[PDB]
Parts: sequence; structure tokens; C-alpha cells
Amino acid sequence: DIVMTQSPASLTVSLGQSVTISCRASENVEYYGTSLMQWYQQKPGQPPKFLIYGASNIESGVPARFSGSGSGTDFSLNIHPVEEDDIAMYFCQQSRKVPYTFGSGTKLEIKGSSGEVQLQESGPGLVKPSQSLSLTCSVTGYSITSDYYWNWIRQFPGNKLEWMAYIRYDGTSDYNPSLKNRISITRDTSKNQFFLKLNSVATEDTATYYCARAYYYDGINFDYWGQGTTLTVSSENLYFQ
Amino acid sequence: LRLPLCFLGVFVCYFYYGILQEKITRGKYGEGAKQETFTFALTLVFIQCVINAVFAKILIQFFDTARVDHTRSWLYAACSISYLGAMVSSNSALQFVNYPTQVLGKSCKPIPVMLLGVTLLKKKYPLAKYLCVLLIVAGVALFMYKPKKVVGIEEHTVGYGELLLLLSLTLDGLTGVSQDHMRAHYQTGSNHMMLNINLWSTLLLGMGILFTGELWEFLSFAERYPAIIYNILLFGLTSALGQSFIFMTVVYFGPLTCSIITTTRKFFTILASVILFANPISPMQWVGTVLVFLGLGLDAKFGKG
Repeated sequence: DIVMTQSPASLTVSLGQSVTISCRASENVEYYGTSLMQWYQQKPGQPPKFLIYGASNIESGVPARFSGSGSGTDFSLNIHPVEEDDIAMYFCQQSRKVPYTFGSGTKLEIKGSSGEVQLQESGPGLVKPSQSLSLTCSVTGYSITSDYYWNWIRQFPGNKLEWMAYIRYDGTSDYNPSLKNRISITRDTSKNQFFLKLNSVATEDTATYYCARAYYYDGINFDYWGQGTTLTVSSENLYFQ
Repeated sequence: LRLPLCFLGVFVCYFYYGILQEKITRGKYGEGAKQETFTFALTLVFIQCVINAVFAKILIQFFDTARVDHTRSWLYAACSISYLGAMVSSNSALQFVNYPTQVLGKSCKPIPVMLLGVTLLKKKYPLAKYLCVLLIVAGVALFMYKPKKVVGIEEHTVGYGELLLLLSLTLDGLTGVSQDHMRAHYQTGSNHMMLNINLWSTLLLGMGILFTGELWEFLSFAERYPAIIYNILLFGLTSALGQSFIFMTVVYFGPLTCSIITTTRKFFTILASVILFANPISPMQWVGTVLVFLGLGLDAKFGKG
């Protein structure tokens, strides 16, 4: 699969400087002349926010300052007038092949320091290894039978994202080839939920799990995100800590 | 073998396709007064669409199925309406004009594609277009147009056949635009697109043929000459096979080989239809086909996207 690489680990800037973040892919990510690149922004303790699709089109509602450029296997996100609002971690993602991947991410810091669909996650907090686990995502204000993809993603410590799986309203579902033999995804339109089930968990699954909604246009775009639920797997009952 | 040295598949498939089309459409059915020309065009396109759809379904089933389509149905319907319109109009054009003229007219997609691109896409081709198109224009003026239209077809109001040819060309251009846009924005594989558009066209054609009261009616024609029942079927099958073989050329040795093969096949079909069925081509005319084909090949060679 493609291994996305972000060269600048972290950067320091003042207010009134042009900031450019690079991103590279191991294989060409253009299909019939269209580049399949997405850029997201994530503030601390918050789910990522969808910013750019296609490497050149600014999502509606994003301030005009943000822009993208590049092609082939090199892309760059540029903001000339950085303000106080845009201080977060920026991720670049590719959608050329089924196992969608996210980069290691780059951190930017200032020197000197009913109508909408609501998604809510739930599940156990602490679980010993070698035991099956289940997590639920509930959707309100919308019907999961309409034209939208519903995805499960997880983020490890260190903020290394890894898309887990997704299900389409048609009932078709897709899995990550690495995890295809362990995890299962199911849904229920009567109670408007969808569940992710993991078999024989291990200590390596300690992470934060999100359920998100996405639509396909020049590549999958995760428009809406949930609050995310923590999951810690270890050989003890966490008490007085 | 299996290399471009002898790609017998596409060659024989489309050769039989063309010969069968010329035989069935312009066939001299009946004798003397009791003569009934082939006035049915919707049925043939419907049969061809059904066969293409079933072959595409079998091909996708027997080949990779991991891919998941992302296109929307209404886009498929919008493409299919223009696709079936183009096919039906082009097929009906054969009831008035000669077959070589029909194939020459249907082999002039560059003009409409350039026109639509300039009008809407505003794409600029400083040398690829607007410079090599003069060859196509000169060739088409040589063949379909007389010196000053005063000898031959004459300068009288052209028959409905040429207008139908123009309609087919316009619909083909629109279909190409829609297919290109859909592929660019949704990344749809060839097999899924062909299957979906063929299914939509089949449904629309069935509804139309039933409204027109043809299927319920025209079967008497087949009864009088049962042979047409077999031949037409074969025709349709051939087309499907070609598509399958075309897929190979897409994955093997790129699309330039398929384009040149299509051009040489069209020239060979012109030669066959002028040498077998004896459809005389006036003098100072073959040069027109030469000019058109040379321009098409040059475009496919120089200044090709």
C-alpha cells in the first residue's frame, strides 16, 4: 500500500508569515488527471476537521486563506496569513487504493508559547486482552439509509490515524486488508446504529475510536466526525489512578 | 502469440460486425413489388444492448470483483439516453444513405469533441486542433461534397439521412463529454460503466418499442423471412466480443494500439463494402477517404492527449 510521508515534523511561525506543509506518496495518486488528496485539521482534544479535497478545492465554509497545490507524488498546503484560529495538527490522506492511509502529521505552533446529523459513540472502557469487544455508534437527526458512507476509524497514541472500515447505506461494506480477518462491521436501521466487533483483542489496540460520515467526490471525504471514545486494553483493573 | 503481432480477436470481430450490419440493414429483402426494406432499427439496437449487457456481466463476474463502484445511477441514465439516441439515429441513417457514407460520417468524432471542448471546457489546442482538422474538413468535403455540389448528390436539400447523421454525431459528442466527466469525478471502471449504461438503454428501448407497437407487430416480417431471426442475433454477439477484446488492448500495450487498430479496421471495412457489395464510389472520391483517414491518424499520432 501507499506510505504517505510528511517531512516537516513541526514548525514555528509568527502572525503574518506564509506557512507551507509538504506531503509525499510512494506511488502516483492521480487517476485520469484528477489527484486524490485530502487535507484535514485537528485541534488538540478534538476530532479532525475536513479542510481540502482534490488538493486544490477548498471545502465550503473554510476561510479563503487556505489553499493547496502540487501533483504527482508531491503536494503542499499553503496558508499565507496565519491567525490565532489555525493552530493545530494537519494531516494529508490519499484515496487511490482501498487501504486509505494518513500521514504522521505535522504540528504548527506560534513562537513564544436537529437539522444536522449527530454521531455519538459508546462502548466499554477497560478490557483484558484475548477477549472480544464491541463498540456502538448512534446517529440522530438523519437516517442511515440515505446516500452516505459511515466509517469507523481509530487513532493510536502519538496521533497516527488508521482507517478501520466502512459501510454504505446500500449494505455494501469494506474492510482494511490488514484487519479484515479480525474485525467485523454490522448495522441496524431499526435502532439507527452501527457496531464494530473486534476478536481476541491485544495490548496493541489501546487507542481512541471515532465513527464518521463521508461522501465520495474526487475521493472519500470524512465530512462529519463523532466525539470519539477511548479504549485501553491491559492486564489489570485500573483503580486509584 | 497473444501480442499485437496478430490481435485476431478485435479484427475478425469488428470485420464480421461491419459486414453483417451492411448485409442486414441494406439487404434486398423480397423480390420485385413484394419488397420490404429493413425499416426496423430499434429492435436491432435493443438486441445488441441486451447481448452487450449480459457479456459485460459475465466478464465482470469472471474477473476481479474487489472494486466497488462509486457512481450515481442518474448519471448512468443520463449517459445511456444519449448513447442509445446516437446508436438508433446512426442505424436509422442507413435507410437513406449509402453504407460508406454512414461509416465516414460516424468516423468524425474529433470535430464534435473539439467543438464541445472549446464551447464549454475552453481547452486550447494551439497545434493539435484548429491546424490538423483542416485535413478532416478537406477529406469530408471531397467525399460527401461535390466540387460546387453541382454534380452528384446535387445542391438540393439533402435527405433526412444526412440530418440523422448530424444528430448521431452530436449525440456521440455529448455522450463522450458525459462519460469523460463521470470518469474524472467518480473514478468508474469500464466494465461497470458499460454494464450500467447498457442496462439503462435496454430498459428505455424496451419501453419505447412497446409503446410504438413494434415488437407486438413486426414479428410478421420475421415470420415471412425467418432467416433474419438468426443473422441479426449473430451481429449483436460480435459487438459484445469486440468490447471484451478491447479491454485487453486497454491493459496491454496501451490505447494507442487500439486506436490505430480501429482506424485501420474502418479503412478495411470501407474497402470491403466498396469491393464486395458493389457500391460504386465516384472518382475524385477515394482521395477524400484517404485525406480523412490520414488526418485521423495524424491526430492520433501528433498532438494526442
